[PDB]
Amino acid sequence: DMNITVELTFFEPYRLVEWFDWDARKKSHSAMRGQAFAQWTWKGKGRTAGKSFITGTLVRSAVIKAVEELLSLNNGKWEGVPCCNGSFQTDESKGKKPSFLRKRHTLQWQANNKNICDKEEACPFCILLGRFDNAGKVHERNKDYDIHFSNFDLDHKQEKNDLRLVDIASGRILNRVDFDTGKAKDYFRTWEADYETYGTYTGRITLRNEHAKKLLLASLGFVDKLCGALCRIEVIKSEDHNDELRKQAEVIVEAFKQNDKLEKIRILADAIRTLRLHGEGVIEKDELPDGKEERDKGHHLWDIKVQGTALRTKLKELWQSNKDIGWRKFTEMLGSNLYLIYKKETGTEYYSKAHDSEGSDLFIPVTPPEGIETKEWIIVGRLKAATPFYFGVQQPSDSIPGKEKNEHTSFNILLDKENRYRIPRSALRGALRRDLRTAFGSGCNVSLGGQILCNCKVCIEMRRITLKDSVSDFSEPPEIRYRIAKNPGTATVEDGSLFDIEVGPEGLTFPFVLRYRGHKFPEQLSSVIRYWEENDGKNGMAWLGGLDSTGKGRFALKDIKIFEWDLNQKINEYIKERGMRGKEKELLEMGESSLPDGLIPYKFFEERECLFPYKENLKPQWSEVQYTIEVGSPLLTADTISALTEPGNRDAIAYKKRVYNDGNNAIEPEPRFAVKSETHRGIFRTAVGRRTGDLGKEDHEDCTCDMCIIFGNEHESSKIRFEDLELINGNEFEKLEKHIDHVAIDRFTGGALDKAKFDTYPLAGSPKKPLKLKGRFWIKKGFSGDHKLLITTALSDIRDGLYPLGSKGGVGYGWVAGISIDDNVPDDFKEMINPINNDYVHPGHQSPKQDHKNKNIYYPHYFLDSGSKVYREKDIITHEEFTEELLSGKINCKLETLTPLIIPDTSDENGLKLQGNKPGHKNYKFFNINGELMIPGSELRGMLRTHFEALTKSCFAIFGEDSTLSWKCASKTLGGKLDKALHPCTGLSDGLCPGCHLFGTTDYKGRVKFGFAKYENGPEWLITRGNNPERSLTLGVLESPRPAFSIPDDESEIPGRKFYLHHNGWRIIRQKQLEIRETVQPERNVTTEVMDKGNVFSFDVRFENLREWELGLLLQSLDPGKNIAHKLGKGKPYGFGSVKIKIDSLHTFKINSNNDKIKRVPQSDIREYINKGYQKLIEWSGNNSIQKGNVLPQWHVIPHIDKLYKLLWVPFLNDSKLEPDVRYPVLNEESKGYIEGSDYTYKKLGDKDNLPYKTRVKGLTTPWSPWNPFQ
RNA sequence: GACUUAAUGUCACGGUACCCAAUUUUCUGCCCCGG
Ligand SMILES: [Zn+2]
Ligand SMILES: [Zn+2]
Ligand SMILES: [Zn+2]
Ligand SMILES: [Zn+2]
Repeated sequence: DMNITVELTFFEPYRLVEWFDWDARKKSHSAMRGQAFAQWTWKGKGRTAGKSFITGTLVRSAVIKAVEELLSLNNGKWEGVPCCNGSFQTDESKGKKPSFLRKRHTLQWQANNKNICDKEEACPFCILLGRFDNAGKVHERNKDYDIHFSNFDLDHKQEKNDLRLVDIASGRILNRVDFDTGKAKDYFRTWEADYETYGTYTGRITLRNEHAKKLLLASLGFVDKLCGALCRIEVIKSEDHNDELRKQAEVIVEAFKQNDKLEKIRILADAIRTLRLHGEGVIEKDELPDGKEERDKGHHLWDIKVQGTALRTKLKELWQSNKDIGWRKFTEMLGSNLYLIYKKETGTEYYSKAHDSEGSDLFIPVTPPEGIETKEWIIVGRLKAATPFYFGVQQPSDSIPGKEKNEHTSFNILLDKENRYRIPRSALRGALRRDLRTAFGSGCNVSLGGQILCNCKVCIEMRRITLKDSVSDFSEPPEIRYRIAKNPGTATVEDGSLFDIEVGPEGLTFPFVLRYRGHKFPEQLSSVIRYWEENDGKNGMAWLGGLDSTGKGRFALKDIKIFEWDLNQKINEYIKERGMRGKEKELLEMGESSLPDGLIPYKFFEERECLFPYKENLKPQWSEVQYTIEVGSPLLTADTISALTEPGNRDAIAYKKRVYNDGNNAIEPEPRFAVKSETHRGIFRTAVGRRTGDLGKEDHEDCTCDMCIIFGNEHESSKIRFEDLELINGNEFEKLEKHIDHVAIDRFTGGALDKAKFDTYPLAGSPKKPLKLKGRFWIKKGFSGDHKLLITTALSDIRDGLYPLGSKGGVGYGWVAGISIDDNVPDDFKEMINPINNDYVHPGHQSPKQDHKNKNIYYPHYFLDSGSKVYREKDIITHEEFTEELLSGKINCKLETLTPLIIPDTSDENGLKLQGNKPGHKNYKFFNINGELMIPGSELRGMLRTHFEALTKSCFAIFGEDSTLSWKCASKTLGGKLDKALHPCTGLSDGLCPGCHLFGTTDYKGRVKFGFAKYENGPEWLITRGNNPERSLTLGVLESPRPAFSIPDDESEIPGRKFYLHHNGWRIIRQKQLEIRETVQPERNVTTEVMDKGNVFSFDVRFENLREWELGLLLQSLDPGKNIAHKLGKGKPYGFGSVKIKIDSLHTFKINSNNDKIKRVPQSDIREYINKGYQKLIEWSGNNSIQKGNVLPQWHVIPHIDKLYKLLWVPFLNDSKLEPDVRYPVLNEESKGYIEGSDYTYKKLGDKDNLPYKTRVKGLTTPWSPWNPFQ
């Protein structure tokens, strides 16, 4: 008649449910599913606090199962006393049914006890069950119980007032995933409780018989699992912060709304979250980025005024008032509040069905054979992340335990209470179920409402496997990864399509415990373990987690050890050592001499090459394709959040990662550069969908097209999985990142647009030192020949260079030069992977042709005036497919310098090292990446775009409107002086001009791409004798262009575009270098290196989906004939920078045809293309008087082409005697270098006495007209 | 103690928060007349 005080300790997070009695339980679903959990009852009016307990019937059922298993292991005999096989049935007519009904099978044995159990003398099993006693099924009192299990209360160490549910539990949503489609069918909710603080329960067991006492104390140690967690049973003797931060976030959102800058709030939200990865000093020591050289606007977003103050000072005064909650929680709370306010402003469940019907109430005895041996195996090891991982969870403030009742774009990761990463038990068990079903070949879909247990092989083996949840030793914050969408018609982004996820680092380690109780170790479980384990040669293939299409959640199994318990002979040592539950960490570090007795190492573990479920069902499941991209251009994959946080006022930086190391225990100090898996997943998807023509469909629900079979949709998972492209040779570079700055040039003034300068920081890729990125993807088994051909054609299209990586690909960034494929790829993928002259001589102007003694003086820039008519096409050519009637290919071109050329590297303003003395003197070098002279692609693109726009009467694409003239003030601004048709194109509703249709706009991608030019041949470095380097001429003064000379009254609107003349005026700069370096201030001059005439550069132009006349006009704009050339670079009024482009080759491909080939496009078809372009220009003019035939075209029959080609005429080309004199005037008769009695000042060309304003505009409009003796 | 179980019968270690979506489109580091 003695009592036993028992203590129950958990080692995993257990499950919690609400308490109802018996009938309110049947009214509910979550309570009926939630039996055999830990119950929770409320306390007091209002549902905030209560207490948790575990009922005595649950502990009774666990002990009864343990007694039955222990008596089955010893054939119905414990410590030499025999016992019968109990009773587990109740007749319905005599008494009621016992409130819980068994569906599982009960173990039996042969009764060899030689008696029959009655009230007087009973076996130990019948005493422990409670058959022959009083108080059955209707409770009266605690006495007349032979064995009594009391309730188990939470042994709260700090039980002072109450326990809140949000302090013990945390809600979570589980899932059910179909095997074939990979999509969810239904979901349900649970409550998981903490075990480190609230995991000890205490209770009392009362007994009135000692024959039961020996077996009961033996069987309390064999209970291994209760309420969803591994257990051990022993016998002993800040809402105010959220409210204040919510009101402050409302103030921030309204202040952004008043400036009409609401869309930035989303950006700002994640920026604050990224601030958890740096210290608090980035707010305390004002290390946030500032803007460029403009005091007015300040920064792009950190200087938006909120209640009269900037955002950085508001952040400082908010952090100064919430110092107690820590830095990380402060940043997360502010970011989550801003995201929820933005989402508010912008704007199924299945539990196991009831069985109250006929059904079945059966009894299934199973008696195992006598000579069997039952053993228990334990596998211990570590799990190491090979990729980033993601374990999804619901949003906080949507999963709060007490209250449960527009899709989100932000997603979070699963963490513990101490902010540690967590592989839950359910995810590991689901992945083990999936791989075991693949290993067996056949299994069932899981049925929930069941009266008979499933008899498939997977469900047989999964009822003997016990796992354990894992947590790491890492607490550092996650990273945020971003994804967008792309409109396939315009090749731009779609608004409202941005979303982000939270990922953890690669290299992290987690513990791993598995237990299996049975008669023999299965072949299929060992095959799955060997499929998960990594060795030399083989990599791991454990796909846990939930973003596997992007390659997130590939783990490996390191350091496996398998131990074995013999339960038929050493059951007492198992009972004593409690199965090493909770001490599995010590098994990995124990030697073989310190093991407990009864646990031996298991040496008959099957090797990889002898397992038969391996090599037939698991290894051919996924096939690997590894490759190496060789990129010979600057590569820029933008970050857009790191640029807002790291100090150094950069605009676009490259993408980085964080990799955890395991030799030491911290993250690696230097980060790794990579191209994300999402980016080249989208590259492959667009590359397949353009050739098959499936991107044009507007809907993809209930589809079965090719890109929905390979890449999946909303109803099936993908058969192709991508990984990142990491840089492998970024250590043989010096200064891997390179600073490149660009600007926009106004078309009327010829100078830079005010505040349009931007800068990029791409990685230094050169054609003689290229970047090498290593990548890999996985293909599922079951692919046909056509789908393999589609993927291989996409790989060959990446290799040929149609899809550049990253941003700014139209100006030459991220051009793939090659692809190499290693020897481990299967043989099908390896075997499927493996003069022009224009001859058009323009008759030049007769005024610098009839003089021929060089006495005239001309003006160095003139203006072109095509009047008002622009043609805006409303049917835009789309990027969705490769159309059959259109053209696509590449042009290889060469560039030759007729005059010296200056292309500066404007990063360093002291690169020739001359500012030690003469401080404030800008001096530059030539443009180079890694010591190789290059010309950027943006310069060539802007030159050709200005020529194409002036040829075809296009709009002014880059134009300054806010500036106002003043001579006396003025009337409306110089944006209002322009005609309405010449304004820049905005939107696709009103159409597009020819220049904006070919080269692009903000809402439509261009169809031409210009590459970087490389130097290859000829001399270099025009040498001057007396100079501090032998290179590096010192230039003159290059002052800002003044538009008041061309509009000299309130009338007389804008005189068109501005072009410069070709002359050898650099000779007089080269001669008087001593006159230049003395007597002009060094803050006004620029010193820079020059290249001589005769150097050859080479570059490529790439185009897709062009009509015939567009390619004709492009080939005409590249090489417009003899005696016509272009202007490029610095110092164009002084004569520097005349280039001539020769077309070396033209290739055109047609990939909608039978075979994808590359032609050579002979001379006859090129002449036909230029002729078609000329006929299109005549049709746009309207003059039908010019006949149609096979005559070589005379472009000077159109007036504006004649003016344009007079402006670009090179007179000194064919070794003729003439070279004109081109120079600006010199203010007054005393200024600098006046020439006696020439009268070439601005004092005489300025007033309305020597020439009125009309003839001045007349002289600035007509090309090459002499200005000395004025005519 | 009660709050808070019923007792000859609890496979909820009977269920992967899973699935689809390229941070990108456009822009020549350029340039002479007065205060
Ligand atoms: Zn008995
Ligand atoms: Zn099954
Ligand atoms: Zn489809
Ligand atoms: Zn336009």
